[PDB]
This record gives sequence, structure tokens and C-alpha cells, in this order.
Amino acid sequence: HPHLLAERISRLSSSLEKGLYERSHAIRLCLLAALSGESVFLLGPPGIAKSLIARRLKFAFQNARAFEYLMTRFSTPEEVFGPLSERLTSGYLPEAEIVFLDEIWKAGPAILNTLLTAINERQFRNGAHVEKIPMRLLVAASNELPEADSSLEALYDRMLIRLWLDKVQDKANFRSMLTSQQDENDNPVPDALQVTDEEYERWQKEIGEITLPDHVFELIFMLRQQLDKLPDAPYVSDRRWKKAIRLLQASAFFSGRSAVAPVDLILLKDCLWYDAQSLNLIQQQIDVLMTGHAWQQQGMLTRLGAIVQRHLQLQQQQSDKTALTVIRLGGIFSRRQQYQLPVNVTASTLTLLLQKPLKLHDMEVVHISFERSALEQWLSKGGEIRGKLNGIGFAQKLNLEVDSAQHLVVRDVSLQGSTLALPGSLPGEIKQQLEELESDWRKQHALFSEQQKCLFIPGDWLGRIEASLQDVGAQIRQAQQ
Amino acid sequence: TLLTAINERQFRNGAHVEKIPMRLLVAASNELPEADSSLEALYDRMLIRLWLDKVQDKANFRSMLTSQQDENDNPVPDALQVTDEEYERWQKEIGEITLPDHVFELIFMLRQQLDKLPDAPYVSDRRWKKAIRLLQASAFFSGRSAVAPVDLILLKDCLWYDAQSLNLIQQQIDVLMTGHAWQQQG
Amino acid sequence: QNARAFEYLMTRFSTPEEVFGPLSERLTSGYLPEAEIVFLDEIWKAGPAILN
Ligand SMILES: Nc1ncnc2c1ncn2[C@@H]1O[C@H](COP(=O)(O)OP(=O)(O)O)[C@@H](O)[C@H]1O
Repeated sequence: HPHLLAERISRLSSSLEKGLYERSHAIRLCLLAALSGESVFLLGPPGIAKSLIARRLKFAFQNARAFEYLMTRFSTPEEVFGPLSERLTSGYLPEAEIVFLDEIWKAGPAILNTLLTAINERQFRNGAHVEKIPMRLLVAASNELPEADSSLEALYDRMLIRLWLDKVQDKANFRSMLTSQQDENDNPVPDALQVTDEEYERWQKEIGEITLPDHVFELIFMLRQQLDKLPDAPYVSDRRWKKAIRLLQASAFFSGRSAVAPVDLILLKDCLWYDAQSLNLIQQQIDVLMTGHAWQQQGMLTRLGAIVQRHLQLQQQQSDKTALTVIRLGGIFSRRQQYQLPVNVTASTLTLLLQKPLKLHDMEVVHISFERSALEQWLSKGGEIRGKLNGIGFAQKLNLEVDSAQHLVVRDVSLQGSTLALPGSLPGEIKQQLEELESDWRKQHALFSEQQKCLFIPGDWLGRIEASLQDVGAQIRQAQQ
Repeated sequence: TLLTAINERQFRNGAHVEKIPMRLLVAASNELPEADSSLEALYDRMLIRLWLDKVQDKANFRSMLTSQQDENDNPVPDALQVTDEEYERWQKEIGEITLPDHVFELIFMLRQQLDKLPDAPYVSDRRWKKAIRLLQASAFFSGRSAVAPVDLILLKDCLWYDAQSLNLIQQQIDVLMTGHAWQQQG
Repeated sequence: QNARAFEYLMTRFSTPEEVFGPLSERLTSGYLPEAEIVFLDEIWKAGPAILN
């Protein structure tokens, strides 16, 4: 039964897209928020299809009403909620479902005061006795941004989705859009894809029953502590974290899932920023989190380093068997030039082992890696060499010289010698621990290859997730060679 | 109330709503609205922006100064007046006009040219969609079945918004019509 | 057992007639003179007559 729900939603959003190209992210987000009792906000220049989406989502139901009003600087509350006689609310907002409010950043003082009580309580102060408001979707569009110290920020902090629409840019999607024969006032939604009033009241209760996995909570709490340490990061209130869960739980509900999926965190890119300055900061932190700690991308990186450290620890103990012989070629030159091994080594960032460890830069080291593009220059022209320690940090300078027996003596602050050596051409203990970590990559990749059919996920985000999973898998297959 | 009578051709009336048989919406004024006001919502929705001015020619002013033609009679004959049935049928055949591939190369090029110029006015996506209905209607009443490249001349009064951008829109189209239209500069 | 709520937001252009109730003598049906627990957010921007 839950698997058949994702098919009906995919056919409902397909009929709503017919007529508005390059607006999939602006229509799918409004349909999910309407079925879960959430709001949505739009921003952009007037004329990028902002009022039609408010009149298009009403055809997906069976008892919805439209209300397209423009808030002016001299607007009165009696002209919005209907004039009083006790208030004639015949087709306005208290009895409507999907209302539209354009230029909301300039209404009267009493207009904004009545809108705050109709969101947290879904009621209205209609004279003496109050009544409920069957509001299913709240949308608002404008153009500019409010002040930093004003009363208009009370409503902006309560809206969940902050859509960022813009004009068309693609040429192929503009051909049929320029000459579109589809009417904007008909009923393109079939009668079989429209939900009833009974199914809406039942879905409002099953969303809260979605369980929260322990691995999902590790990503939400980490993002909150990350934005608090950055001064340029925008502040996120506690209400935004609670209202965002209802959106993620509703995305997995209409997609054939019973728990919160880690891929649902992509929708948080339009629920944290507030201006154009913080727009590039929210999309940057989530892109790193979705390609770092989502499917355990960086989690396997800190575990693979312990396997390499354990493998290199057993190779430096038996380094006396295979040393490092440098070829001789001192012909006619002012300095005894050297050269590395030919076909034996071909890597660029190869590592070199040492016998007796030394204390370089007030720390211990067990392996030093050099660059192939930088080793040929020092062994031919001379000068100084720069190499990092333990494969981390920057390429610090070392006191490396040539040996009489064709070796590499590393000098420190105590004038101590250390002959370098290269690792030869896998122990059973390292192979056993490596297969356990490699099997974890296939388990995390199998989860992404099953839930990628979510309709509420953009298409440009799948290119960065797949490129992040292949980068980790390409590094774990190099040490096993 | 004027915004709901354009996109939906309806008007609220207490309880039930009704349609408006509005065929032509004309508006005239003198000054320009503010840059940050609610009056810009109606200006961005109007298609044709006619720029009328006083007479300048001397030959056309002689008969105009002493004109005996009445302005309250019926100079239109009864044989040239269309009926209510022909109006409802013409509203459907306008959308059936095909869009040639050579015409699309000029509309998309004009949109990208105004975006690179900082002094050029901004044109929303609604204006590009509503302008096609005007060009397709010009070729419909002229004996054509497709969008004619010469119909782009009427775009000189559907892009500008003030007196500053009036000389910029009429200059870019004049070069486009005498450059990339019939492959002049091409 | 007989309390009433009143969530109001004070603005820089608020009027006293929109808080206590518009006059006809003042229609104070469910506001502040007959309420018990009222809420006032952003009180540091109200008008001079509201604070008085
Ligand atoms: N980007 C777009 N793609 C397709 N159609 C559009 C687009 N922008 C506007 N339209 C069309 O213009 C008409 C009017 O849009 P409108 O409500 O004025 O947009 P806005 O509310 O952003 O000003 C709509 O019926 C819509 O079909």
C-alpha cells in the first residue's frame, strides 16, 4: 500500500507542470507543503510565474478556493477578510484554502497582526465567537527585501520554504514556452488524481508517526553547531528546526518510505537563508555535508587512514630487507646529480619509509611522501627540497642530502642519520580489516541506488552525490594494489 | 479588483461570480508612477504602451484645425461591423499560428541583448508570452498563416517603461530590423 | 477556567484603536480590558499614545 502512494503523487505533479517550464522546484515544493500544512515563500521580479502557482494547486483537490489579493500601503483589514455588517466572509480567507498575497512587505499594521493568529492556531477573531480556517497552503510573493529592524521579520521567520525563482535562461525550454497553447484557467488535472477531504485529514496525522533514525539526528545536530560557529552564517531559530522535520517526514511519506531518509536533507537549502548574501552560504555548507557525512563519505576516510597507518607500521619494521638504491650518473656537472628508479616507480605522490625514526618539527614520523614533479628538479638543479610529514600538513623543508652508498640520509636538529627506503610489492591482518571497510561502501551505495527516485529531489544534486561516492571508492582500491 | 478582471475575466459579486465581456482595455494619463509602489503591478501587465504626442506637420494641421467631422456619429458602415459569433471564433484561431524557426532566432537574440546592457530595461517572461498573441493576430488579419518577421516592428511600444528607455528600445529594434531580420548585417 | 488570549504585535505605525478596540463606547470584545493574559511582542517600537 505505501509503495503505490509514490506512483499517484508522481502523476499528480506531472499534470501541474504542464504549462510552466523550468518551474519543477517551484511547484513540487508547494504540493508537498499543501498536503502537510506548511507555507511557502517566493521572491523575484514580477513576471516569473508567481501568481499562477497559487491558482494551479487548487485544481489538484476537490474543494479548494482561490484568493489573489495585492497588499498596498493603504490597504485596510476590512477589504481582505470581508466587510462587517458578523463579518461577511463570503469567499475570502477564513473559509478559503489556498490564498495568494502579493507584495506582503507593505500592508497595514492590523493586517499583519491578524495573519499571525491564523497560522499557529488556524483560527480568526471573527467578532465574538472564533472559527477555524481550513487553510491548506499559504503562498506569498514580492520583489524586494524588508528592513533589518522592522515588524515584517515576524512573518518571514515563520515561513518554511523560501523559493528562489528567476527568469528563464535555457533556449530549448523557451521555444514551447514562448508559444504555449495551454490555457491557464482550465482543469488539466484529471478527476482520478484529485484527493478527497477524508484523505487529507488522515494524512495530517500519519506524517507525525514517521520515526527518526539515530543516524539522521547526527546530521541535523551537526549542521546547527556548524552555523553557530561561523559569524557570517545566518541565525536559525528553534521553530525552523521543528517545522523542517514536518517537511522531510512528508517527503519520505509520499515516496514509499516509513522513516526519515538522509537524502531528504537537500530541501533544507531553501529553508535557512534570508537574503542574497546568505544564499551562497547555506547551499555551500549542505553540499559539503551531503558529500561528507551523509552516506559516510568522510566517515570512511578517517577509518581508512588507520588501516594505512597500521599497514605502513608493519612495512617499516622489515625495511632492512629492501633498501633504496639510487642510480649513479655523475658525469660532467658542478654537482653530483641523482635520479629516481625508472619503471619500478611511476606514481607522482609516492611515499618513502625510514628505519630509525627521528623527531622532525617536534613530532614523530613513520613515513615521508615526496612529489615526483619536485624530486627531479632538486636532484638535477639543486637547492632545497620540500616535503610533508605523515602525508598531512604542508610541504615543510627537510635536511635531506646524498649518501656515499647511494641512499637518502635525512638529517634533523641533532645531526642524526636515517636511510630512506621504498615499500616493496598485503598481510592477512590488513586484508581482513580492509574488506570490512570496503563492504561498508557497498552498503551505503546500495541505499542511494534505491531511494533516488524521489520526485521531491532536484536533478542537479545527483551529480555531486555520485561523484562523491566514486571518489572514496577510488581511494580504497589503491592501497589493495 | 482590476487585476482579477484581466487574467480571469471575472469579477466578484458578493456570492457567485460572473464573467466580463471585456474586449478592449485602454488607459491614459500624463505622469509616471513611483519606482517602489503598488501601481507597478498593472503597468507590467499591460502590453501595448502607446506614445502619443502633439502634431508637428503643417500640411496635416490645416484640415485638422478646421474639421467639420462629428465625433459622436457613426462613421463605420453596418457591413464592416463584426458580429458576436465571429469574435468568439477568432479568439481560438490566433493560438493556432505556427512559429517558424527563423522567427525564434530574433526573439531569443533580442532578449539576450537587453540583458547585457545595464541601461536597458528589464522585460519579464509574461511580456514575451503576451507579445506573441499580438504578432500572431497581426498576421491573422493580413492573409498569413505563420508569424511574419516584419511583425517585430510593433515591439517598439511593448518593452520600454519611461522616457529614458524610450530611445533605447527604438534604437535596438531599428538595428535588429535592419541587421538580423532579412539578413541585412548577416 | 475563564482566561482569554490576546497575541498582538506592536509596530512603528500602530494605533491605540487597533489594540483595545475601535470606538463606535469602545467595542472591546475580546482584547485587553476584558482579557486576562495578553501578549505584546516587539513593545519597543509602539506609538506614544499606546505606552501612555
Ligand atoms: N517562466 C514562465 N514560464 C511559463 N509561463 C510563464 C512564466 N512566467 C509567466 N508565465 C505566464 O504568465 C502568466 C501570468 O503570470 P503572472 O501571474 O503575472 O506571474 P507573476 O505572478 O510572477 O507576475 C501565467 O499564466 C503564466 O503562464
